[PDB]
Amino acid sequence: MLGQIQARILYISMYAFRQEYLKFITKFGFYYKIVNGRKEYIQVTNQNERMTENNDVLTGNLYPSLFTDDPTLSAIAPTLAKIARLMKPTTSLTPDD
Amino acid sequence: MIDLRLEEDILTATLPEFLSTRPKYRYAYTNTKQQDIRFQGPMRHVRLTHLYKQTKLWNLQYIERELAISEIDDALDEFIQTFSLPYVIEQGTYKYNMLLGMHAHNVNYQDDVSELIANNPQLLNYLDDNPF
Amino acid sequence: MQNFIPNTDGQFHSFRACSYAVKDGGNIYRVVQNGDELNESLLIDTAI
Amino acid sequence: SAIFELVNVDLQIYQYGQNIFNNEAEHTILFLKDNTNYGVIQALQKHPFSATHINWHLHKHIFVFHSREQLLNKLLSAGLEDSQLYQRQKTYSTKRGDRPTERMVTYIEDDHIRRIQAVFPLLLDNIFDVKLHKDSSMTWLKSYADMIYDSVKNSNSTITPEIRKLYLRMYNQYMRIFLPIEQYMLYDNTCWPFSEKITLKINVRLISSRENQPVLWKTPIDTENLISIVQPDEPINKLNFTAIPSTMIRLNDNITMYRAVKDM
Amino acid sequence: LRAFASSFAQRPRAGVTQLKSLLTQLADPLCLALDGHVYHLYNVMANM
Amino acid sequence: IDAICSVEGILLLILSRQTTIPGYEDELNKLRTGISQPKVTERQYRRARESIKNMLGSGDYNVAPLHFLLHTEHRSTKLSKPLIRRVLDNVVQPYV
Amino acid sequence: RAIAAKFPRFKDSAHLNPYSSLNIGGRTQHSVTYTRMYDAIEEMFNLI
Repeated sequence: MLGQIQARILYISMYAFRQEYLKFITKFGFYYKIVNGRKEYIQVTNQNERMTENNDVLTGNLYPSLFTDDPTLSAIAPTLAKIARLMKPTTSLTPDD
Repeated sequence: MIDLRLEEDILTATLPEFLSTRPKYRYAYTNTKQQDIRFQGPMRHVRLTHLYKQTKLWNLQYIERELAISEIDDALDEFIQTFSLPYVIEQGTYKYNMLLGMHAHNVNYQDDVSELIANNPQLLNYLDDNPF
Repeated sequence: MQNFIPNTDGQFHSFRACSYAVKDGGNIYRVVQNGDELNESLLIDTAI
Repeated sequence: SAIFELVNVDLQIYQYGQNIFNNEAEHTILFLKDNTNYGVIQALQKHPFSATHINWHLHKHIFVFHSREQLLNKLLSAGLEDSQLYQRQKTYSTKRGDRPTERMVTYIEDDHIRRIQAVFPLLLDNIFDVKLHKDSSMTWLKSYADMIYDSVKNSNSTITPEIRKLYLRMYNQYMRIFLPIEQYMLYDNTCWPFSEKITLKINVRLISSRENQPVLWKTPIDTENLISIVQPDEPINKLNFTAIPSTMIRLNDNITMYRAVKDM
Repeated sequence: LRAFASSFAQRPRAGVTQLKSLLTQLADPLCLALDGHVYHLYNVMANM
Repeated sequence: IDAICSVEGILLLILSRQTTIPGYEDELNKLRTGISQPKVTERQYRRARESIKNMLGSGDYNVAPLHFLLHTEHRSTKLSKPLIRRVLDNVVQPYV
Repeated sequence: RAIAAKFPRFKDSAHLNPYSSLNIGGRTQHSVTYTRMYDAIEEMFNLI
């Protein structure tokens, strides 16, 4: 349910941290897709676009933003990566013999 | 004065020019206490709408004194990563016409033709002549 | 035996859940997502 | 050896790239339980994205990738590196190391990846400005790998004609590594028992630009052959064409009128 | 479907193929009855 | 699950002319000379399936999930010549 | 649309819709007037 998660995160931060959220939404945009081996972003033209709540995200070539490694994410807008980092599991991928 | 439209005609494949190092400006300062900042190059169509509040650009035009120089620079850098335009690159050469784009950003997509833009920004691209 | 389709692969970064399906002469039946009813969307709630 | 005799599981470890503040494993290397070759083929059969060098270290490590199109870029980078290595080997200027070749093997029966890997060992001549002028280079590789089916499947080509047989082999084998006559003298015995002294390279010598400074041409007057202007059915040709802007490369009208101050 | 994939990608696209299968499966016996029974009726009416 | 799979298979045998078995291939053209393809459709397919279901059972269970499976038929399950594949934006890929 | 029915209007008249839209190309951004109100309140209370 990354769609839901990101939607609620962004809807709550829409005014508490306007500066960070604005710079983020205009640099990354809340969607991104890989093209050949590299991945690019489809930013938002209008200044404010209420991101749709539900979306056909996880199945197919349209990844959700706000969850890339891309340390630029941390640099451009703190207080957002400082959240997204708190969520990634980072345990293992132990196989099952 | 008027029709300073000079057919700048930037090319679509170079609109990533945006990240220019603080697009060249023109500062001035006189006893009128103005803080005038002219914009050099292809950027005379940008109008700080009622957005961009609390950006540095606003809060400096209340500094009553003479304006320091480095402030202009770093504030412009802080502003340029917020500003954006619509475009789409495709096969071949195309010019951008740099006018409807700046406009439909100048007014944040409220007039009918902006709907023709925000929904489908290829119409902004155009070949040799007649961008309209 | 029951659990064979893995639910995730670690990072929420390049996952892209399984995309197998059956083709039956034009008609197509996916396995991970099919808007046909009888597959009750789960209403989970943070309140746990 | 002690470890493997004591545990008996394949051992997997990751590689987290440069720029420390990244943690996603872009790929993962994987060590085998039986350093012999048969085990290498075996483990390579599964693990749907895999590759391995030709260096003896083959016996101890296989690769495992994440996606379908994450292979492509790694293979192309390794191919550029093999170009540089073949060059620096040509003049016997081999550094204090090993690894005769850099190219890879794989079992992905993907038309595109097999096209690339087949057309590659015939273009091991040019130098590809690796990362110093990085560019459409890989895109150009993929394009030219595609622009041969219009030649090796249809007639009327520069196939001349045996390149068909050689290219069909290279495209159909997946197991042999094809080494130009030089490298084969070094790849001895302890790797893939699948190789061949390839030869008969394709003749395409491409130039490389210098640093950002531009290029000038000196159109000639001496020749031996001609090229056609507009199709052999018609008089005057008209190339109604676009133009460049002025925000691009500008126009100076300043006429240099003076050398050192005396000239004033 | 190609239309969806142009403007709105943030939306789901399972129901479309779902009712594609539905429409085909529902149009089979209709056209059966159409070409199997009405045809003769139209011949007769065309000779009225 | 093997029971339901075998049911679906055996039923797939006597319909869908476009499949044989490695061998005889002729007594099939003796058997299926009663169905008269292509007058057969869903209404008929389901009758076949449920009638096969209601003639199994001599110690094997196959009841509750089998009931739920004879229950779900609102998606036009015809199933001639199945093939497992991958799916990229509902564009079937060929077998790599 | 006013003049095209030959209503009485000064040729090339206009008006001032005090508000904005909510359906820019069918995407529904967040009603900018809310922002113009919120920042106003915020600034005024900061001043007080």
